[PDB]
Amino acid sequence: KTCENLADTYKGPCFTTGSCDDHCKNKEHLRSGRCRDDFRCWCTKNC
Repeated sequence: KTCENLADTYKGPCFTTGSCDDHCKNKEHLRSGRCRDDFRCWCTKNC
């Protein structure tokens, strides 16, 4: 029951999920962040 959208202010590949995770929480103000195989960050959010 969670939604997951692209981190918009995240330009670049995910080299460390921790960084991406941090980004989705701080910058996107969401729940967490998970990196895709395509290296882009999809931020898991609550809905």
